[PDB]
Order: sequence, then C-alpha cells, then structure tokens
Amino acid sequence: SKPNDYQKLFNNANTLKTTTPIKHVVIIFQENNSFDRYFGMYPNAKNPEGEPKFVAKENTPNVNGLTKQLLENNPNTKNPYRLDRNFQPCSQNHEYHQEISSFNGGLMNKFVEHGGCDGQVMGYYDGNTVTALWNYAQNFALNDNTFGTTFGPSTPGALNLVAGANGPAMSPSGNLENIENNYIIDDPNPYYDDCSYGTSKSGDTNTAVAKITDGYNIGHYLTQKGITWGWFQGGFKPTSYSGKTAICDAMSTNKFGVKSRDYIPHHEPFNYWKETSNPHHLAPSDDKYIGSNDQANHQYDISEFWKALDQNNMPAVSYLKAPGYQDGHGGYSNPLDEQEWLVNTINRIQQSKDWDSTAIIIIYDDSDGDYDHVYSPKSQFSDIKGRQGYGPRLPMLVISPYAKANYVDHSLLNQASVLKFIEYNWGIGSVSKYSNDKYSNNILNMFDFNKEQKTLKLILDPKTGLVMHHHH
Amino acid sequence: NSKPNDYGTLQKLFNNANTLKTTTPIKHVVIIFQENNSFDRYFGMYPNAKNPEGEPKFVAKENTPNVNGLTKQLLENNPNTKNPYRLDRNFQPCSQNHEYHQEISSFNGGLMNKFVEHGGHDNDTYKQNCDGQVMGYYDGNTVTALWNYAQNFALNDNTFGTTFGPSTPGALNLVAGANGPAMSPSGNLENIENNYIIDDPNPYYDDCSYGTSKSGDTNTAVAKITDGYNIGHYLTQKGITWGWFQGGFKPTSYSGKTAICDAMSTNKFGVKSRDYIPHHEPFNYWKETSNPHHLAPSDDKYIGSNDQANHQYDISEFWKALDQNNMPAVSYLKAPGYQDGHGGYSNPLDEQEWLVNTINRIQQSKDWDSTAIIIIYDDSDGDYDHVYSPKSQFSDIKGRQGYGPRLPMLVISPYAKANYVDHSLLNQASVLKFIEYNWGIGSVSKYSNDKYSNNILNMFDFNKEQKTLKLILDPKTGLVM
Ligand code: VO4
Ligand code: VO4
Repeated sequence: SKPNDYQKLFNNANTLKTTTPIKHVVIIFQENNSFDRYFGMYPNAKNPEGEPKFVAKENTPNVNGLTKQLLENNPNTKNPYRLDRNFQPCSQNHEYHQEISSFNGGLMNKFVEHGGCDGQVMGYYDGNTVTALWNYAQNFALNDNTFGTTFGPSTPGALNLVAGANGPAMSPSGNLENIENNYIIDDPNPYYDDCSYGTSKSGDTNTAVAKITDGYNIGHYLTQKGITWGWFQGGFKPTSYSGKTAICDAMSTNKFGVKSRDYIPHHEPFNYWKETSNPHHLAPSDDKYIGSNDQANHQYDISEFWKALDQNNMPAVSYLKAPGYQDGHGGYSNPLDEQEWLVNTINRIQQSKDWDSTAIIIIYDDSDGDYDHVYSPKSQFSDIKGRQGYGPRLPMLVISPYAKANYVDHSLLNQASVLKFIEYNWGIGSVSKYSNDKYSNNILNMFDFNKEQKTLKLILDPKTGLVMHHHH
Repeated sequence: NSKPNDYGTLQKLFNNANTLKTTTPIKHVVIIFQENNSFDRYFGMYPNAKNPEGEPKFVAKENTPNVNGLTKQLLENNPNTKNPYRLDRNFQPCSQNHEYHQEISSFNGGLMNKFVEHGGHDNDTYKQNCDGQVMGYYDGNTVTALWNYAQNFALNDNTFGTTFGPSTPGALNLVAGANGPAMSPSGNLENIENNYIIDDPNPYYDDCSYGTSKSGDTNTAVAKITDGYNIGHYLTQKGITWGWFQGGFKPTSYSGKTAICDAMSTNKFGVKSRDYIPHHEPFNYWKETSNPHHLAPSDDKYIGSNDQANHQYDISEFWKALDQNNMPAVSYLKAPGYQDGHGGYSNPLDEQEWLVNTINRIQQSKDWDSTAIIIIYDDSDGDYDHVYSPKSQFSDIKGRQGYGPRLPMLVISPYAKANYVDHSLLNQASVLKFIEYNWGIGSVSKYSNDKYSNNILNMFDFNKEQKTLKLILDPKTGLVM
C-alpha cells in the first residue's frame, strides 16, 4: 500500500551520425491486438451505411491474413466474425501459459477455451473501424510477419521492446505467477515507480513489484552515447504529491463511457531497472533538457514530447505511450479512441519540421490473447523456461518519408527488431548476453533509401480515420 | 522432343579458391542438393526415435534443442483425415504429388488439412501401393545419418521452398532465386504460368533432355530462361572457381555430336532408374551457363575454371578437384538419381549411403578446415508439413506463389555451431545470399529473391576457440564409424 525503499545537455539529434537518413525514430507502442484482429481482413471492408468508407487502392499487396477457409471452417469452436465499431470490446486473456494453450501444439484451435464477452477472442475489425491504421498501410509500410518476442502480457512485451529480454528479475513477493526461472512472464509493477503503490489510484496494494537484476536495456546505451531519448506516457504527470511521493490519479472516460487510469505503471519498462528509472515522476529540469540528462531520467509525460518537437529538440529516440483510454487495449480502450490518439499524434509529427528525417513505428506489446492463425516460429530462447516464444503475431507499421508505400514486408520480425534498428542506425551493439537483438532481423525492407521522390504525408480526420503549421 | 533442338549461335584458368578474399573463414561451400522430403517428414519427430530391435540406434545428446516439429497434438489430433505415422526403413517409399497447384490445395488457406486429398496421386496403382504415405514420417532409425549430422552440427527448422511446386522451380530458385522469366517452344502447357516455370520442363540446352537419351523424354517440353542472371554468371565474371557436379552427367555414348546419357543404377529395393536427371540441372536452362553436349573439362586443372565444360560436370570431376588441391570455391553436388532421396526411385537408405560417403570424403580432405557443407532439399515431394509458410515478396506474382513447403536444411562445417537449431527464416535463395555475402557479389537480378533472403550466419560461430569435430559415419547404417 506504500512505496518501497529505492543536468547534462545532449547534442541535437539532427547533428548525430546515423547509418540511414533517419535522425528520429518514434515508437508508438500500442496495446493488445493480434495481427489478424486488425489486419486479417485487409484490405476488404464491409462498408455499411453511416460508417467511414474504405476502398482499397488497385494493386494493394496481400497479407498473410484471414482466408475463406479460416473464415468459414476455422479449427476453433467459433469462426472469426466482424466486430462492431459501435460496441465496447472486452479484453481477452493474454497470460503466458493461457496463450500457449490456445496455440495447442500447432493446432491453433483452443482460442475460445483459453483466450476467453465470450467469443470476442475470434472477432476481427476491418477498415470501417480501424480506418486510420488501414489508411496508413495503404500509404506506408506494413509487416505481416512480426511476433511478440515471448508469449504473454504487456510487461514482457515492454521489456522485450527495450531490452529484447524479459529478465533476469526478482520480486520482494517472490516468483508467484509473475516470474518463472528468473524471467518475467506476467505483469508485476515496476519497483522504481511511486505510482505502482497503493497511494496512487493507478497503483495496486495487491500487485507485486519486480526489478531487473542483470543486463542493460537500450536506454543505458543511448544515455551513455549522448543520444537524446525518452519514454513519453499519458498519465505519467502526477495529479498530486504526498511528501516526496508522486500520486498519479489522472483519469479519462473513453468514447464508450469507461473511465480508466491514464497512467499504467506496468507499461513503463524503464522503471524496472534502477538505472533508467524516474520513481517520483519528476518533471524535466526545463523544456530545453527534454531528451537530455536531468532529474526526469528520460521518463516523461506525453506532453513533454510535444514541447521537445515544437521547440526543435525532437529526440533521436522517442517511445510514445497513449493515456490508458487511447492505448487500444480492450475493456477500457477501443479502436475509435486509439484512432483519435493515433491520428492526432501522427498528424502532428508529419506536420513538424522534422518529419523529413523521421521514422514512425507502430507496434503492439501483446495480442490480448486474441485469435491469430499463425503458429509462430521459435526464438533462440524458446527452450529456456520463462522465455517461450515467439509469441503471437502483432501489427507492425512504418510511417516515414522513406517508407515503401502501400507495401507489405514479409520479413520475420519480433519486438527486438525495433531494438535492432536503433542499434543499427545509431551504431550501438547488442544490449546484453540475454538479448534477442542478436537474432532479430532489421526493418530495412520497409524502407527505400534510394528512391528520389519521398513518401508524402497522410493527414487524416481523427474522428473517422478518413483522409482530411508545423505547429499544433 | 525426340531429337535435340538447334542451340543457335555457337579458356581461362582461375586462381585457387584458397587465395580468394572472402567475408568469412569459409573458402569452400559445398551445396548437396537432395530431393523431395519435407521438414516434418525427416525431422518432425527429432530427436525421438523408436529404436526397435536390430535397427540403427539413436539416442539424443544432453541439451539437444527442440525443433518446430510434430507435437502430441499434431500426432494425435491432426487436421488431416489421417494422422502422421512412423514409416519403416524396410519398404520402398512412394513419391507423392509435388505439383505447384496441388501443394497449395493441401495447405488449404492455412488449415493445412487437405494433404491426403492433394498430396496423393489419383491413380490405381497409387491408391493400392501408396495410400496414406503423404502423412508418413521417418525417425533416426531410418534417417540415421541426417539425425546424427543435426546432433553434431547445425540444422535450420524455418527453411522453405522459394515457391510452391516441384524440382525444376527448386533448382532454379537455388541458383537464381527466381524461376523465370522463361519460355518453352511448346508454350505453357502445365509447365509455365506468366512466364515462370511451375512444373518440370527439361532444360533447353541439354542434349540429354531429348528422346535420344534414356534420361530424356520425347513427350516432355523443354524451357529456357529468357532474362536475368544466375549466380554462375557472376562467379565466372569474377574468376571464382565453381561447378555443378551431378551423377550421370558423363555421357555413356555420343551419336555424332549429341551426348547420350544412358547410365542407370538399381536402388536397394530393386528399382532401376537413370542416373542423370536433366530437369534437376538448373544451369542448362540458361544458354550462357549451359554445357549442352556434356563436354568434359579440358583438363583436371581446369575443373572450376573456364573452358568447354562451362562449369557443368559429372560428379567424378569433384573428387579429382578435391584430391588435387583444386577444390572449387562454390560446388553444387547432385546425386545419381537412385541416391537423390526422391520417393519411388530413391529412398532414405540409398540417400544415406550417398550422403555418408560424400561427407566422410570431404571431411577427410585437406580443405575441410575452410569448408562449409550445406544439405538442402529442392521440394517436399508434397509430403506433410504442419507449417503454413509465410509469403515471399513475389507471392502476388502469378507463377511465383510462395514460400512453398518447409524443407530440411543443415550446415556441416568446423565452423558450424554443434547440436544447434537455427530458427532464422530461410528459403532456398538464402544459399544464394551466403555465396553473395561471402565472395562479394550483389543481387543476381531484378527477379531474384536473394535481396529478400536472410543469410545463414546464425548456423556458424566464427568466434569460438575450439573447432567443430568431424563426424565419420558408416554409410550402411549412418552410425558413428
Ligand atoms: O498486460 V495488459 O492486461 O495491460 O494488455
Ligand atoms: O519435380 V521432381 O519429381 O524431379 O522431385
């Protein structure tokens, strides 16, 4: 119920030596959707009356999605079906062991049993609902062969994105059902975070906390090299303080009336290492120091990204995490609120003076446990207890003036491919002996650095996802 | 095609491969291109063998990695109308249907559940002699050598045919990463779609394609590649020693200037077949890289270099080059038919004899220290494999659907990780990618999948202090000698 015992200005990202023309990568880390749920039906939409109309461009390449056979004779006890945009989607079961059970040894036929609201595990959306996401694929690059580095929920997902490893780790509560063979398989809260504890509405007295005990994440290396970087999350800014201790009680109500916490502590991977943490959610020492070294330790409210961007101090590496209601997670979020966040954010970055050297990556943390038909290949760590993977397949997009347009990359990626790109582009090696970065393919087939004409900005209506300063 | 077509418009010693600049310690790659077995058929049950009395015994070593193979669920509750089942050592396996379209039909939109329906042949005949064999798998009591290679070297369980379909697309994909553009004097028939070869037309530039040879067939159309290069073009340009070395390539006679390839062998089950299989010789589909009259090297010293042979050789020429310290930088080995692994006319035991004798002999040579041997297959026979293969970048192009079925892939080398399963996504053009990477060549053509293919470097450890040991086996059993 209470928190446990726990200035240097960087050169502008634009001046840094990089392997590619990309000077700024922005990773928009959304929640809880399988590849098939979002793109299985791409690029075919129902187009009923009164919903945003989607019509695919001629010669849209195909995705490894939901075929006639998968739609009509699914091995599961219920067939895939089209989810309504007007209803609030539930959250399915994304526990490590449950997801493996759904996969059922390759049969991929126990999702109703182990992903179960019931039956929504089989639901998919099309372009009438995930309109923006589908329009982004129509104009930029999509990968249909990207997987969670391990099976399991949101905390392994976040740790794998920034370290390519989900441990080694310890908890004061012991392993419980959170940790297996030193690797985090569920969602203990981060140790070094005031807002994990019962003093915050965003915290939980009965959620265990965990810390990483060996191996670095990417932040160690970006800080060391003087590369401007940050994790920017909705709700990170405390609503109040209670004697040194930060209180994160910010809440929003989603389109479907669900009020939820803005800040989700177990979605903040850098606060699992002591070195990369900002436990008191300290604001930047100044707007000028966003992305550099100071009391914030590279951990920020989402508001600070926009201050940096608008002040010509866009970081080299920015992770963007929506306020809860917009992160795309079932139950408390949904595709319409997510789309507003996605469209507003991506519109704003494209309008900025740094769009010309930017790559935006949309990737997910976990599948919610939702149906996807692909029996994921093994990772090099799959024989190690607590590191089973690869996990379920996820949406992955690259939005950039250097992105291939209306292009589907079939290259085998995992969450540590994002890590691989950062390492490749800024000249950093493998983060640790635990990391999957060493085995991950890069994302370069989603880019064309040789073409003369740039891929143009795509400005959309945040309320519909349909095609519609510099400063907002 | 009873007689050879007209071939239309009618010497340089390369430096020793050991003197060449390379990216890695590998100065010699040997690609042993076997036939017609899916990953699951050969390795789905790895590393668990039945070990019935009298059959060559396999136990797995401590810490053998797991493969993406046949689980309890796939074994007991398979989506197909018949469950996977263990094939015996003791019978001549049939050949299943590895046609481009039939294989796609087995996959059945991702259900992977129509193999009995489409992996078989609708044939009297097949029904009475072969029923159910599409679902058969072997274990270490049959494919003993191959399982022991995996136990001592590197195996990849995520390697696929570049396209769906049979042997010719596989061979073209291996050497070019593309199965066209191509044309046949006979038109498409069921051989070509959208100028890509989807079945087995014989090579145009090969005397032994035609009815004059028992290896040939009057009623089989020929085809040629009309645009785009293969790796041979680049190796020759660059003066890198290379060859394709195949059993039965040496003609048994000449009728005027026409080579006759009538060599035959009898397998262990009494099945007699042609040693030479023209539609397995990919370089003869390009005029530029062909040796249509099967001319011999000008001299042993010229094996791998430029002369009348144009880098196309009888298997016998490989051993000569090896024994005389002129091992090529790049060598493709193709067994005489009876030992190529293909159902119907070959089998695991004849194949195993070929593999063991070949690999023993390379390991015993002076250049093993700088060699990597790759074992990879051309096609799956249409045999069961559970993996719904991911798409290639050419999958929306008619005649180029892929990736096709998953195949066995091994790397045997003093530099190979030992008892290691690489899960990297490979396809047949990954072999091409390795050659290009190692010897400093770019993509072969705008048509090639090489540019989208991962390399095989996760199967090597060039940094470890102790070299991977030789594995000398008994060709009769595949057991350690
Ligand atoms: O681990 V989560 O329920 O925040 O997708
Ligand atoms: O297409 V082949 O039957 O020579 O494996």
